[PDB]
Amino acid sequence: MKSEPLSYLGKDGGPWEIFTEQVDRVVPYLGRLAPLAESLKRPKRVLIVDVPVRLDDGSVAYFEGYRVHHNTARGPAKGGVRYHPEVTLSEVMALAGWMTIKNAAVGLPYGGGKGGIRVDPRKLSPGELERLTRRYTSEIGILLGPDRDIPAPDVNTGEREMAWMMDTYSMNVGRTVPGVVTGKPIALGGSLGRRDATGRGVFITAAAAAEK
Amino acid sequence: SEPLSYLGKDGGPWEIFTEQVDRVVPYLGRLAPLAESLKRPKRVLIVDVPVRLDDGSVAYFEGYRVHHNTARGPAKGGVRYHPEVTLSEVMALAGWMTIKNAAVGLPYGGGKGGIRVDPRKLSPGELERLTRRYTSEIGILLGPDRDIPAPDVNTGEREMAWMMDTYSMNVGRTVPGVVTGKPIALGGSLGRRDATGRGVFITAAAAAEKIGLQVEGARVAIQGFGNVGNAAARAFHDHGARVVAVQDHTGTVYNEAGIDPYDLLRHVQEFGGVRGYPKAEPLPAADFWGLPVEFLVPAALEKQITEQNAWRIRARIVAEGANGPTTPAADDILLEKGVLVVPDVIANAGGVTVSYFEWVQDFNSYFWTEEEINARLERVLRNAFEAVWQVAQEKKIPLRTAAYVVAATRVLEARALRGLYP
Amino acid sequence: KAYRPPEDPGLWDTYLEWLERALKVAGVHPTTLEYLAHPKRLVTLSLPVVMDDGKVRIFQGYRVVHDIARGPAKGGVRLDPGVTLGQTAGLAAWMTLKAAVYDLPFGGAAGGIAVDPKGLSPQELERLVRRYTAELVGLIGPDSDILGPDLGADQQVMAWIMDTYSMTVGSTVPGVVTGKPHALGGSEGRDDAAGLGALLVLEALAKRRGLDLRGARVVVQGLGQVGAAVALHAERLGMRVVAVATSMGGMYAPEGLDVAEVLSAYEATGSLPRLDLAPEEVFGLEAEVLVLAAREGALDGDRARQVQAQAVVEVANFGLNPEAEAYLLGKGALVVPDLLSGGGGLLASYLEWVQDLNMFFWSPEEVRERFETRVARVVDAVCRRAERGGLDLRMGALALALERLDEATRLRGVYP
Amino acid sequence: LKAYRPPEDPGLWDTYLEWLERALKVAGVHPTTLEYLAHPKRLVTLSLPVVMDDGKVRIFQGYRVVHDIARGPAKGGVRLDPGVTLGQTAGLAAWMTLKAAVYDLPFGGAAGGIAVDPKGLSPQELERLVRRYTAELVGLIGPDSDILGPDLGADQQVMAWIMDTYSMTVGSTVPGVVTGKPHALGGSEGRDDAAGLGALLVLEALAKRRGLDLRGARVVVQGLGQVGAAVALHAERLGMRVVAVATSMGGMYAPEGLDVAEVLSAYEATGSLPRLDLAPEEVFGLEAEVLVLAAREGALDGDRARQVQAQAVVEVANFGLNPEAEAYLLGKGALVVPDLLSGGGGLLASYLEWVQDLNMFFWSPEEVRERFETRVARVVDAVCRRAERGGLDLRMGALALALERLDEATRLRGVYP
Amino acid sequence: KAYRPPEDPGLWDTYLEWLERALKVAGVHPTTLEYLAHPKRLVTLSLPVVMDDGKVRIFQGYRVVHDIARGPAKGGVRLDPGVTLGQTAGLAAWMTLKAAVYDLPFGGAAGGIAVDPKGLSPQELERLVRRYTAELVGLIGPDSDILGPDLGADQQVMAWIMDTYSMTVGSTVPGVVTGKPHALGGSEGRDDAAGLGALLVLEALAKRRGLDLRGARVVVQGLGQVGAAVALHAERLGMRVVAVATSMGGMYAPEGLDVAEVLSAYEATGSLPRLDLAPEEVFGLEAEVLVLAAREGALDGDRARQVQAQAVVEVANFGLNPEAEAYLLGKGALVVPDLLSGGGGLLASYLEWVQDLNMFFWSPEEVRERFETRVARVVDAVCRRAERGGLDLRMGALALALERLDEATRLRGVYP
Ligand SMILES: CC(C)C[C@H](N)C(=O)O
Ligand SMILES: CC(C)C[C@H](N)C(=O)O
Ligand SMILES: CC(C)C[C@H](N)C(=O)O
Ligand SMILES: CC(C)C[C@H](N)C(=O)O
Repeated sequence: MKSEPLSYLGKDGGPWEIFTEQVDRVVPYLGRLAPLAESLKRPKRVLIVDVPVRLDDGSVAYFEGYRVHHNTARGPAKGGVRYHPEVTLSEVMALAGWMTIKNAAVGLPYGGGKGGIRVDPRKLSPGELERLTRRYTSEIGILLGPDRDIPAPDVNTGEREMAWMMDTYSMNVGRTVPGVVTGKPIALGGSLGRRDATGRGVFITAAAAAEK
Repeated sequence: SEPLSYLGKDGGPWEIFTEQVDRVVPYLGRLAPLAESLKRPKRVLIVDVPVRLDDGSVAYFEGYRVHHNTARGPAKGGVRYHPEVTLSEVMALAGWMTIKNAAVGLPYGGGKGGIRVDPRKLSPGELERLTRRYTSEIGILLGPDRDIPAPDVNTGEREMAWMMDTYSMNVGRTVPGVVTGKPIALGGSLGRRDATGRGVFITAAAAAEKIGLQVEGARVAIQGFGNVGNAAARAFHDHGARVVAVQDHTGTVYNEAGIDPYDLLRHVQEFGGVRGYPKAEPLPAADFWGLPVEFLVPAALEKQITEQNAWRIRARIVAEGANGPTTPAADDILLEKGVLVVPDVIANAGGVTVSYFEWVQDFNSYFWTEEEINARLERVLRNAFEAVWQVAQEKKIPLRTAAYVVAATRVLEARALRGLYP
Repeated sequence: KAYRPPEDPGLWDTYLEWLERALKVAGVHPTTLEYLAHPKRLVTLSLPVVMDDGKVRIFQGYRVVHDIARGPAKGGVRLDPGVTLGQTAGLAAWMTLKAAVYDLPFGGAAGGIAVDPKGLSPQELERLVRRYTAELVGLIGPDSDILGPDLGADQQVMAWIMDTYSMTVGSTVPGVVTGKPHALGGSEGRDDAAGLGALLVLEALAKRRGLDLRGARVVVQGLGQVGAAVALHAERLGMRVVAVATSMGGMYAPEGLDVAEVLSAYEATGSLPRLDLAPEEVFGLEAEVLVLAAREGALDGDRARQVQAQAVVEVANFGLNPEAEAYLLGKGALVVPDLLSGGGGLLASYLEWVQDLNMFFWSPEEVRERFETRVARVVDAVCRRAERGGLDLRMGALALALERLDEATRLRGVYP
Repeated sequence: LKAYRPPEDPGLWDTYLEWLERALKVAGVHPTTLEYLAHPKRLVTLSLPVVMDDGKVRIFQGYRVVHDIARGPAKGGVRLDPGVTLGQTAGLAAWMTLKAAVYDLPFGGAAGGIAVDPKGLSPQELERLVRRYTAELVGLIGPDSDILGPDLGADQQVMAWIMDTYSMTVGSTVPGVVTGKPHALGGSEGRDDAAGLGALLVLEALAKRRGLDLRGARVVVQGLGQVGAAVALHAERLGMRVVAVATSMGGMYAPEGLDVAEVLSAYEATGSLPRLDLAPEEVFGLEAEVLVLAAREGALDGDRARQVQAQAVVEVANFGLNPEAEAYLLGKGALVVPDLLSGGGGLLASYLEWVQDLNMFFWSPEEVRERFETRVARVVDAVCRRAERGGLDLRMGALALALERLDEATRLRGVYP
Repeated sequence: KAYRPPEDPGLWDTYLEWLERALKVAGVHPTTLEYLAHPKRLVTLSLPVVMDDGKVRIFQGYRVVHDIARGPAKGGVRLDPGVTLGQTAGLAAWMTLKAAVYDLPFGGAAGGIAVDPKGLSPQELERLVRRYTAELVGLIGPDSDILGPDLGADQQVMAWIMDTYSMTVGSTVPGVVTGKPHALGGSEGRDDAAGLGALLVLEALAKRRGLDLRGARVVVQGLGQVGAAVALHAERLGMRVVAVATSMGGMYAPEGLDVAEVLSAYEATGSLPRLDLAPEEVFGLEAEVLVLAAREGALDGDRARQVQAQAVVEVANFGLNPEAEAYLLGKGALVVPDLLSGGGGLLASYLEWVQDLNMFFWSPEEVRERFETRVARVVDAVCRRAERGGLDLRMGALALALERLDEATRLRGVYP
């Protein structure tokens, strides 16, 4: 039986298609594992949530948020959160797909996940930005957990947003859970070595090649 | 605060829901600023549902569970299995459950689910594994105090049994009230087969009183003779009204001396329809609408009452058994002729009232007799009609509009009292 | 076909045997059969208890959950030196049937501790009971496995279960156990319902076969909570109670007994006023009604020959041997089975639990009604299923119960 | 008698202790029961931070006391008032244990409060405070552990924020964690006008019992909140002459009867009576048949009691009437109706709200009324029955009744852990 | 500005005094100051115990969580007649600071019960401890509130906390409490960590400021687990322990005591082999190092005038009060504050928790090494900070703690 491409994206043709094509180009090399490939072209879970926020002027704005779990076989979902006015569902699906790939490529015990809020953070006050992160964090609460889904920074998010997510979750759950997100400030269970990791990594892998 | 980007410009049925919210704002008073919340589903969960097929291959199906609004209680609404199930569709339908649940006064928000599948292509075993996997997948949403699914298009007692069992085994507790529409054996309610028809009568009769119309000896025309239609028929008959005309997809029968619904039913069961019923005369399809009757019950397809037929309707009262049997143009026409239209949202809400009774009984697995069911059924629909009637008079608006006003007001009042948190 | 209990197979074998007979007369699908012939789970617990002298003693306990197709497990707790795993299974399976007969939303369960409760200080017994329920908290609860009273376990035992569960779980949860004191969400009242229920059933059945209950003579075997209640209500309903009996013998008076006065002397001393009869002479007495209200295996094939009752009412589970029943039915007696006349306490528990969950309690007279109309409804259903099948009462009840169990099981299906 | 000692403001607790010890002499109470009764299970003080309108954090202090839960989950109102202390909360929680018991409800006793001037915060500050109080309590409250309820400075709107905060934290619609909700949210019907309706139902039963009539009896209502207003209102419809009402500012007096419609209307619109006739303390000494204490605690002390002319004194507010003033009024022959009896309407109404929220099935206004009335009557008759059994006044018969129900529940359940 | 304890504010008010002084020398946000000045939650429990004679006695206990900005709450338990809410509050706040000075991911907490532990039988005490932990199950845990040892609460007490909690929750949860026995998930290092820490700190500070330690004379005030360890390690590192003291008085040997011999005698007989000194004289000996390793308030302003030591090492919390510290600093003494010396118990407890959480236990060697590395780091950070602001050791530590608390607090913000 055929598994039809996802109905909810439209007959186009964007970032999700580029990801599935990458899945396709890999299938000749999979051996006995090939029939399973289809599952890679299927997110486990897509949660679209409404994130309401009382603005400074006391009115209520409503933002679109997303948390997608692409795949969960190797472990819990891991992936950052993007805050960008041009973020779409299908973009987040794609990115969640790439995280499944990237996590497996280095053999981290993680599935792949991503989230996004359709918002221009430049246009929000720091106070509104915080209420945004807190409400989103409550809304995806049913997904979250150090053994379930672990968000992280991405485009337009960093330490500040990760600090609010960690706090929101811990208060919501009645215990201190540093490992519910990554990219936190050192003061909150951050790690040393975050700033140089990727550059150093570029070197480590280049040297490993030189070796060969 | 701009329109939902994951629908693209391709609105469709969600925009229909959204427009109806717009149409109600003029009536909201100090609640109108909150109206935007109704244009946003609290949440949408799209799940992959993988099923091991009888031949040993794996098939993958998109499933949806939508919580449209949650101000008045847990999400409530059925699950549909249809190959044309779209995200937009489920959302629109979750919206309509919020409205309906509030208009009738149930302590429920609105929900709906769908799997995009053609159940006919699947064996009983595959449909089972489909059902169980969907209910595991939406397991983070389910619970007697969180979300309670139900039957809808291509689902019924059989699937609900499966959902309850799966949820119960998954959670290690027996929890009959996680879904409704179950069989009696597993904690369903008595009184389900006739609830909707019965309720059409209950609502028409309440309307009748407001205008001094005697039910006894009143003439009734009914379109559709399925579960709703024939339940309405018997309910009308057993209160002394005469059924003079039934219309089917097979034809129209007419008899001014009355047609006995229980006898028509034997004929419809035997022959598939009303055509050739021996104790009535055949009637041209168009003349059905113009019959001189007191009560008209459209209980079949949608848009049966249109521009093209509205002007001929002589009935004092139209009680909608089916969803959307009458167009906005016909609304405006019937409004001018002075005929009361009891709108579907309350008029056919008997089904969902009994579902709610099932859920109440499930809390302690203590079950009501059928007479208790019908007694409380009456209470709910009479109260719902009285409140719809009250707002129609206060605001000088038709019953259909009044019903949405009540619904949206009740939802928004609950949101306003609870406040915005977190 | 079929779980084998490692020891003490008796009660399970009897259950099995009745099931085999009822399959020939009832629509039951293989899957249902398979489930009914294998208890879902069997838990043996070791129960450490620091005794009064400060030394540790371990007791052994059981909880068996049979079949759960109709709802959460419901079942009693025995405190008795005779308690075994085999006995517990049999009883758990019997509950499943008895609940299905009463059309109750319960599956069947049973549990016990192997102890003589009279040989412990009340302090020691409290500890034993509390350890039992603590070891069980992750396997029981109001929508899971609801415990209840049985041999050597009364209202005070049920209180300790309740208190122990609630303190651990950390919220107050009256629904985990039935047969509680009124103060803690029990009632109303009874405790006294098993006997009441027994008479209600006998009533409706006598009324249906044309039989003098008007001043007819009754013999009651057993004077625990159930028998005391039967005797008590039998007198007030205008029956003449000629005999009562215990594991010591029987007190007899041919014109009737002053029952309240007897239970007073019995409750005072632990013995009957006078002993006119040997423990087995009781069965062969001249009376219209023999009621079995003590323990399983009370009446064997041989002793049934001596019986001249026209009505034999089995209240204690398995009080009446398969073989004694066959003979009395052949002689033409009305034989009322445990599954029917022994559901009073189960019904009362159901009613009790409903109210607990709701946390709203009916008046004494609202309970009575609801109880009474339910007994009548199930007597009616057993007879309708009997009639249609051309069956005695047991087989009727068995086929009715099986049909409901079949329906729940096939609708739910196999999962996981 | 060995008992818990509150470190601050022990007045209300001490009173409870006095009554416990008197009642001990006339009711069968085992020593263990007495120990549980004399030491609250748990007293919780919270620091409640709040972002004020200016953006500065201010921290408030709140309390939650569970006294005793032998008879079921704890029930307890929440006070938002500048005089809220741990001491008085302790006293109120224990009073709840007894009250619940007298009314035969399956509840233990609790109480809560925050030391705040609610009228002094903005609507948003008040809301944030109530939410924080609730979030801090989430793991310790719930529909079968500790069920919150209204009290001084705590509205149906406040109850809503409590229900909502809990529900959002726990991720389920849970109406039964609090009572006194708006009808829309799982609230029950009209009552709470229940405190006042109840007060009068108790008076009426106690009168038809001792063969008095209230047709044209003169009533002084001290207090005009939810409670007093309804007393005044209900007194008027039973054909009593309400001769004075009194707020914390003073009282308005008409020897021939006040138009209760007129006075309530003005007070609701402006916060004042149409005219001030008496300073607040002069209202007790008025020539009337009935005196209703429907304000705060310690309203009528020992000496001001020497001024009372009224034959019947109805204590509705908890500890409205001081023990020294109850003795004197009893000496002089007056009928004294205790709070444990006549202050029990709100609690009973709340119980009925709770019961309905358990299965989310709502009775009609008339069903609610009927069930409310029969339980009041059963409670009045039970208290009177226990009183005449042992030759006691109402308070004491009530206390006896409570202690023996508490003792039964405590003895059966035992010590554990 | 601040929470006011209703009972016993001494320790709390001392905390406020240091806090107010430290504010002037560290960058601290207003909102941080708010949190630091009002403890999150103070809870008082009534604790029923069934006494040996069968009568129920109710004890009073406490658990206060002061501030959780930096992680889960961590705090000891006192079984002592002097326990009050105010004391527990003060100790909880001191814990927030201590933990912050040590760069530990802990908030501050403290608990206790008003009881003389010697005055109960072991059965009565075990019951009292179990009721305490039972009543706290919903408010404590390996990531909520982690308990540990303190005055009158030894490793056996910790065992009972752990067990009770683990039996309640149905899971084995070592990380609910620290100071446990080795058999139960305790750490090798050590429950003599308080003492070693005190000395590792001391030796580190003398190395820095040219103070010669081999052959320096040490006086130790106090001889429980803390003092004993101080004395043993001071001798190991080549110092002369000229005096050790208890509340009865002191033993003195100008040549330096045989520490192990003196402690053998103390353990064996419950007394020092001889008593040269009155309790007063202890502080007035001629020595290089005086160690406060007993109880709060040991050295006040008057007694400070007695001290002839170049270095005074506060190990007990609040061993010396602000007034004695000012005086001794004015005289040129090195005062090592409790926030630094004897954070050793707390650091070990932390290393215990880390090991419990992933159930893998380091060698006595490996614990020692991670323990040393961390005290050397803490001494470095505190000194670097003191020096940048030209402050004394206490102030530097204070400013460090406050800066770290302010970071965690401002980053997390106010929520709910
Ligand atoms: C249930 C909802 C109407 C209210 C909720 N506090 C929210 O912000 O979404
Ligand atoms: C009989 C029922 C409990 C069925 C259940 N799904 C099982 O397989 O055990
Ligand atoms: C509720 C209480 C009266 C009983 C409980 N076992 C306790 O020790 O606290
Ligand atoms: C410092 C943090 C623990 C702050 C926390 N989110 C609160 O508002 O209480």
